[PDB]
Amino acid sequence: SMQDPIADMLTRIRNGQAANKAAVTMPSSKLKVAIANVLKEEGFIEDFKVEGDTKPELELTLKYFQGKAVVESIQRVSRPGLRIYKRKDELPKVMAGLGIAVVSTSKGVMTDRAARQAGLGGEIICYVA
Amino acid sequence: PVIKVRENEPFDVALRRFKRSCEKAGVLAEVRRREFYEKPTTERKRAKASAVKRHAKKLARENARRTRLY
Amino acid sequence: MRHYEIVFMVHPDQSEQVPGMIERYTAAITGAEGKIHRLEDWGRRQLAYPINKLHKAHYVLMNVEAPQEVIDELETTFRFNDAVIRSMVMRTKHAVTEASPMVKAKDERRERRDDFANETADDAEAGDSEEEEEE
Amino acid sequence: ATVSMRDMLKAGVHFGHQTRYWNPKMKPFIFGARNKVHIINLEKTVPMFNEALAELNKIASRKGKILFVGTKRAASEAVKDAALSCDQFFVNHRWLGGMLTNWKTVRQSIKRLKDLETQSQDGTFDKLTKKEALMRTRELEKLENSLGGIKDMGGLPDALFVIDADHEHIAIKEANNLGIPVFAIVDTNSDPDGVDFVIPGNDDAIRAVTLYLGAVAATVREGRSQDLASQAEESFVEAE
Amino acid sequence: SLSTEATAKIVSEFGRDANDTGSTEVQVALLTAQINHLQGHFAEHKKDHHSRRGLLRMVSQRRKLLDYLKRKDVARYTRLIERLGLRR
Amino acid sequence: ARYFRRRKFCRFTAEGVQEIDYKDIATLKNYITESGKIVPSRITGTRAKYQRQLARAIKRARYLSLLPYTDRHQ
RNA sequence: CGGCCCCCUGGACGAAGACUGACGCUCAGGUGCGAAAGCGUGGGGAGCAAACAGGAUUAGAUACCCUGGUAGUCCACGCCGUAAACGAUGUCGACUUGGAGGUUGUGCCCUUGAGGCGUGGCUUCCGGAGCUAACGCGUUAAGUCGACCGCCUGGGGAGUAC
RNA sequence: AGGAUAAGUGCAUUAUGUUUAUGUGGUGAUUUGCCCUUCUGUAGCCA
Repeated sequence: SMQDPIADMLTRIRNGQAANKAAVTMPSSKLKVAIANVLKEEGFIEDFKVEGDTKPELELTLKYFQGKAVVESIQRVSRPGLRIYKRKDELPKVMAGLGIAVVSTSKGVMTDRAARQAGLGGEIICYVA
Repeated sequence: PVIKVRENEPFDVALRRFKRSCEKAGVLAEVRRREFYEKPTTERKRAKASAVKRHAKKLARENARRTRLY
Repeated sequence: MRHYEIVFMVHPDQSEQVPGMIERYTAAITGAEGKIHRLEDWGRRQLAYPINKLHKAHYVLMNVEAPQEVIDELETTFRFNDAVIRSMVMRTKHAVTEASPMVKAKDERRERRDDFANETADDAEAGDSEEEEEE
Repeated sequence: ATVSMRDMLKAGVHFGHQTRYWNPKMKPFIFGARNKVHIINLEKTVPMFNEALAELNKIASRKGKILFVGTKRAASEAVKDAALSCDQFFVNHRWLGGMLTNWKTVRQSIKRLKDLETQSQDGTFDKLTKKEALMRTRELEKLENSLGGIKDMGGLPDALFVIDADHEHIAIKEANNLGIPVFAIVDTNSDPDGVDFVIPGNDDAIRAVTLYLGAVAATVREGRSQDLASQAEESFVEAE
Repeated sequence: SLSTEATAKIVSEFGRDANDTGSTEVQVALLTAQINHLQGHFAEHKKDHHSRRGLLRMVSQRRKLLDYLKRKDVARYTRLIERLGLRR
Repeated sequence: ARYFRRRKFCRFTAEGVQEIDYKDIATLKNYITESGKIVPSRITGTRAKYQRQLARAIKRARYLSLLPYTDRHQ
């Protein structure tokens, strides 16, 4: 049933910003967090916390400029059954580098600027608009 | 067709308005037309459609005043 | 067990048959660990429209519980009973065996508005006033 | 000060009603229904009305012109009392569609009025047939009732005063496209959305809407009384 | 829906010794008793199609939980299929 | 005071008369014309449960001759 | 899917105690199964009716309209499950301001609107974000997306041919 | 033996509209608009 849980993460962020909501909370994962960490530091989300001893749960706050949204959508590219991989030399350019690609490299999850500065390739996860 | 509901004080003229409440409907109302088994649910059951008219008729008196059309 | 609220009426002249018949039907309910939870006799009453002819019949509300297996044989016997004119039994779901909607009108019948006559003595011999043959 | 909050409650215990419908986007300030009558949440409305009255004080010195809109038959007399003078304009015989966007045409029909009244009282059009004079007398009357308290208004007003949105939604729409700062009192089926300061309220109970209007006018107008004397003294430095 | 007296017999013999109804072995046994009763009905009533929907549910889950039980302990599986006397 | 539970004029503006019982004639006649037939449930302002359950309990009651089945029976 | 009732039995909604622990999603093939009539024989036939006769109608009247009137309609098993197989949504699943109706488990109310609140329910109106060419949808999507299958590539001729 | 009583809001040919055969084709009110409209018009434009 739950066949892509990062599509649900991004869809939770998307309805967050479109319905002008301040926070969005959900079930947590090591992958969800690792994507959210690059998004936090590039300011594509504002901040998050992780809490739940029984099962882990993530709460986050949304991308703004003045207090309502300036980013339209965040969508997944590599997905179930159609994984898309890019080389070090082939790391993407998203809105002429105003936007990020979150790229999971062999050394962990980072943004296209740090994968490039590293000279690593990998899986291109999700792009900003 | 004097209508079975009994008139106050018996007389030669049946008082055909004051008697009817729910008579003919559905049993003898679709007279001399072809009879179906399950059709009545969608042909005849028009209660929802008719409640919206009862609400609009009671609403407009007050609103005609409030718009200042009266 | 499941609860089946049976009410029935009986043809006047033939009412002497039921007082023998009732004591086997109750043994078939308690012999299967069911119960008879009231057994109210209503007296003779006037039918609105005749059922198997004649404008009168004699009323009993038995109020049964029994397992599903047994009531199926017992209902097919009552329906093909010549003494019974009609019976109706209502669904199990959310069913009452106490606190009768007719509780005052049953007492009234018995007290003051009955027949006081031999065919409605028989009806009470199949009623709360049970007289029964030895088995 | 805490007095603004005390006013909001004295007025607010009608709670409106409008049966059980209401409008989902006002929900945070809405308590759950008491037996199929809508009942408002009053505690979350008292901060609002005080914040709006503190902002009113400050625009007194920025403004020349108020336009009181959202009038209706029961509240018109209360709008007459809230303007007090000709730095405050009000419409009380209904707003008309395009009165700010097409102010241009109203100001031409105002020029027709002050003329056709000074002609009437002179005796000037009443000659010939009764028809030619009467079709003018009757129109002069329709105009006079509609325009009498907004007749001197030289241009698009500096702020917008809403006491009820139910039929006058359009006055709020156009004002926002002309870039005018909006001061709203919105009812239970209205939305809080898209204006600069809102008081969440309700449209019923003639005793509530009267108290909302008495309060707005004081903050803007005695800020304004002080402003006018100040302005002469400000202007005179230049000419010195 | 099962008779009370079967449901406790099934609990004593099947699942764990905690005497639960949730574990894979006793749910297989609870479906089987409902299947077994129904195939006895389904000697006739050959146009009874809304109840058949149910037959197919109870069979489909029985296949799945036995497939699960072979994905899990091979001991538990080899006992279960032989203690519950399943198929022909 | 608490727990009064169905004094009078309380739960519903039109009282629920029976639910699924049909043995008293007088609860049943609460919604039955002199023509010998049911008034519609939109007109009565009856609660739906008792009415939906009455459709079985009235067919039952006609079949045990507590009620007229038919116009002919006056 | 509509008289009312019993036997056999499915599927759904609530609630406590409690349990196993992705046992999941979709589905080429597939077996199983009908609104209606069609359809093989048995049972059954009251009424209505394709056909068939005749009237009535009229650019002439097979259509229009009427009267007579059979098979058919009704039950049981059996044969390919046909169409307008639908919210004028493929499936299911995850997420998204709500209010109220229709109506239902259940705690509580002066048990004071088919009522309210508390906490679940389907089902539906209303309208805010998004989406549409337009109607329309709107928390059960036709939004935000997710996976997998079915299927289209101008009309006519042809949903037939093969 | 009615525990069924002129009521239960009791109201609208009880929505459903109720007869009349046909008659060919096309046809109307003006750019060449130029592919172009502006980093001094201005805190040059911009994040």
